[PDB]
Amino acid sequence: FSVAYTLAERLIKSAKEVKQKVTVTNSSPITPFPCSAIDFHILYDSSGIDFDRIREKLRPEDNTELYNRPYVVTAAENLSQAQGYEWSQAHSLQTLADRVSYLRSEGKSALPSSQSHALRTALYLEKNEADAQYSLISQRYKILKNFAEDGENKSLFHLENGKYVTRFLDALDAKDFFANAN
Amino acid sequence: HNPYNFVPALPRDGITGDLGDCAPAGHSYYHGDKYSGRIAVKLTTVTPLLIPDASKEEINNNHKTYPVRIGKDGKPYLPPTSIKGMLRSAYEAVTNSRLAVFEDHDSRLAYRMP
Amino acid sequence: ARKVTTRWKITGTLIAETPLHIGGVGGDADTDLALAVNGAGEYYVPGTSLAGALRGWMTQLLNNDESQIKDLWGDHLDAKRGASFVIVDDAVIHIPNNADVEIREGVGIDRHFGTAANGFKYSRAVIPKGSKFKLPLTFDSQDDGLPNALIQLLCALEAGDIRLGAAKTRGLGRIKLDDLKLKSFALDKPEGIFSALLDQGKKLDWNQLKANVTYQSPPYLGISITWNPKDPVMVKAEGDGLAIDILPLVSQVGSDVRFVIPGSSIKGILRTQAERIIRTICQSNGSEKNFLEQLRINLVNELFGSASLSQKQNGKDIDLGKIGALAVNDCFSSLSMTPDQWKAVENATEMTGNLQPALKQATGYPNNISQAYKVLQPAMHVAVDRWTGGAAEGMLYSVLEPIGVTWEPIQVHLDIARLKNYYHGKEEKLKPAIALLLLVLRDLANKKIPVGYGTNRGMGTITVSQITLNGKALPTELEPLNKTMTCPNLTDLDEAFRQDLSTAWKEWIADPIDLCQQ
Amino acid sequence: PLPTNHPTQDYARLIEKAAWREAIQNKALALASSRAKREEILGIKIMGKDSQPTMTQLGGFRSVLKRLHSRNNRDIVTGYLTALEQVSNRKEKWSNTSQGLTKIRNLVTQENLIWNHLDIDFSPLTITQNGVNQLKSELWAEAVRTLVDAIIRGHKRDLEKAQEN
Ligand SMILES: [Mg+2]
Ligand SMILES: [Mg+2]
Repeated sequence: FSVAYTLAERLIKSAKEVKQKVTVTNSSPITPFPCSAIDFHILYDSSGIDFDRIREKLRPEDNTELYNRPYVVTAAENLSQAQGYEWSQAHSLQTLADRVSYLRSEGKSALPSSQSHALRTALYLEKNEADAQYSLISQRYKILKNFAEDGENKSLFHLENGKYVTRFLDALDAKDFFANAN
Repeated sequence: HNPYNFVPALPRDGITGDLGDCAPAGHSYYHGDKYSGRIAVKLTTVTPLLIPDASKEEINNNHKTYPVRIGKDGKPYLPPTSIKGMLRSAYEAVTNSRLAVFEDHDSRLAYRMP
Repeated sequence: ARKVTTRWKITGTLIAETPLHIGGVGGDADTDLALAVNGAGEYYVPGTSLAGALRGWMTQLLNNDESQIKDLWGDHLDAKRGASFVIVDDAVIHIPNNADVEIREGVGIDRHFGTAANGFKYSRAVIPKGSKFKLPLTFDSQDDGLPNALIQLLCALEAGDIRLGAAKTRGLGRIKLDDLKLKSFALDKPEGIFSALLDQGKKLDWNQLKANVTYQSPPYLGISITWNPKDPVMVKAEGDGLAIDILPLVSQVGSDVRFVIPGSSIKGILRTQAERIIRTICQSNGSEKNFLEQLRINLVNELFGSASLSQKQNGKDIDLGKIGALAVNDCFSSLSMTPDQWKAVENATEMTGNLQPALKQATGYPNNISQAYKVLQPAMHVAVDRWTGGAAEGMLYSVLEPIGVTWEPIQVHLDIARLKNYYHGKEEKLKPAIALLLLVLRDLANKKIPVGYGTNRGMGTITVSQITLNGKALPTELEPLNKTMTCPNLTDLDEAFRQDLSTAWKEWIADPIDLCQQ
Repeated sequence: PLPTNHPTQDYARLIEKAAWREAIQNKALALASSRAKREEILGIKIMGKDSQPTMTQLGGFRSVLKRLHSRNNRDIVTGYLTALEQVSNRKEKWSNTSQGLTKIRNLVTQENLIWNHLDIDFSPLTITQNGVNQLKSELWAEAVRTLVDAIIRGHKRDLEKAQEN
């Protein structure tokens, strides 16, 4: 527990970065706009637990990071008058929760696990190779139009602050950690 | 008589039932209404029959001589493919199916002015 | 450390009795399924893969008893047990001289149209038959002597009852042990501990242990079908040739190549007829189903096996997958050719020219082509255009028909223990599965199941001369199976037995439940 | 680099081939992804719903290239192309390609050409002295097979898109 709580102290600091990217317009000194956000992990490890190692080990290329993980839970309506609105929409938890439903949707999987893991492997390559593998698949599985992020249905990556970033790997990680008694 | 003639391929637009185009019965199970099994057939020659073995052909001055094709038991080996194409084309004719083998035939043919 | 009364080094040569495939992570640009290679790129058997094959067989021997298996192979859960006493090393595979890794093509045939299903084309690299690797076992005995179950294991290896790697039901994976050697080090004592360091150990006569035990082979029914081709039987080679477009498939078998019908092909024709029988009885159509759903029908799911497929069928989560209780071997020709003798056939370029020397060589009639062409005969075919006659432009092709290649008897192995486990022990439930299998064999002998390429195009029809049924340890009500049959209609099986099977079969037809549903 | 006499030179060579093989595989995936590059490298192209040549013609070539285990097998692949080129109906199947039969003839018979299309900087992937020239000669046939395999796959799965419009 003492190790796992030290992560939660570091994850809260990442979630709490919204306190700088979404701000009340023309406030000065600039005040964070009220926005609620999550960051989460899912360890799958026995020892190491360094947030910095954890997050750089899935930032495989200098242009690319495989996580969109500081997710805004505030409704898009409340945020629409803050600065950083478009940023908050790219980071909205509903994007992750929607993508998880598509993975979970079905007498057989809409996107097979067999194919999700082909994409997963390619994401660790250069973006050119990652997009190459998606283009081998993107028309075989019509659900993949929903996982695209380019606005062209040809990449799982969208540009963000000059980086390339994806929700696809967060959705595969969190797929089984979106259960509710409701 | 010219040694060939033609049986007319009537156009089949608006044909119905089993003579028409239809989804095939398929191979998954024996249909209760449709017949399956073995037919035994005898084929007897009337004029002599050529079964030339192009593997054993001999060439002199560019002329090709063919022996008869023989089986492992030394009798003439009539190929099932030769019987199948005989029947298939005879079947297409009297059933008036599509023609199975039409080459492209998409060039304008040429003639000569008188 | 761990106390050890004696360390046994148990070693010998394992030989591939049929082609092996131990898979790596998969894909290699040359094939879809790719062999495991060690860090030096050498082909090898991972000790994990071999250790699991051995532990698996012991578990089937000890009737899935955990308690004894964990005392050899170790455990993680029980506070008393931990690490394994049997140690299995990695063993590099030495492929025969000049031989090389073969690629086996595979296709799935749509059960409705009778043609290759879309996407179901694959290829597998396989280690050729007769390849060798070292048996690399060590056993750290804490008691005195050697466990009898570990002696039964070594007897089973020498009997060739263990299969290793992939596609075990479809031709691959059989291994047999030769040259077993046992070295004992009495690590409990000074004379023994220095022997480990210097003297290289104490020999044991295996025959003295092999004399103190009876090898208990598990229930199985072996089926040997003796057959000859009535029309040329071949499986097509992987790609078009030069002088001949369509050439037979061949495989290395030690010093020589032989024509081969893969067990994948013989299994697939048998499965297809078994399903057609079941669907016919139920009048269940196959046309609306995709190929993975077409395959999945009753009894054949147990005999021929089913794909792994997890399902949350009832809030409970269950796997639909099970291995085939029925396995089939590759069938090779009696005729054989040196590897270069066939390379002369693959690389002939004139059907009437340099091809004729090559076939005279390979057929074994180097001076007598009219006998050579009673074994392998080139055929030419034309498509004839329907308006003009003659031949359709481009549509000329040729086949090397193995009109006279003689073939060895097909071996089918039915694992009665594996079915009986699927049916949770109830030997009453075998009779519908045994009834189905005998109906499939009845059609095979009646020319209803053609084999290989071109079955509708002048090839593939077989004459069956004899089916020999040879089961071991069969349950007493199936004991009448042990027979040699020569009537195609099974009339050599006792009428009371055929009438019993007919009764259990008819009772299943009247209600075709999932027979392994407890 | 390791000195040529160095004892671990044999072990370094195992590591290099692994780093080269994965580099070639990754680069071949990227180059197949773009229709201009498949056309540059093999001349293959998509024209409406049609494939140039038919996928069957690509498949036939590919089956022969499977036999290209070594440079001394390039006789096998060039032999196929000359027999193809000698039959008029088969040669014209590859008309409306961008020179495809010569481009294949070149890729198989010019030993430098595969490496110029892959265009990989191997300097970060080698540690043995004289490693680059050795590994190029060893992995040549595998690179040709990998690149042709990738291009035909990428072609077919773009052909499926133009087909499905
Ligand atoms: Mg593959
Ligand atoms: Mg030819």
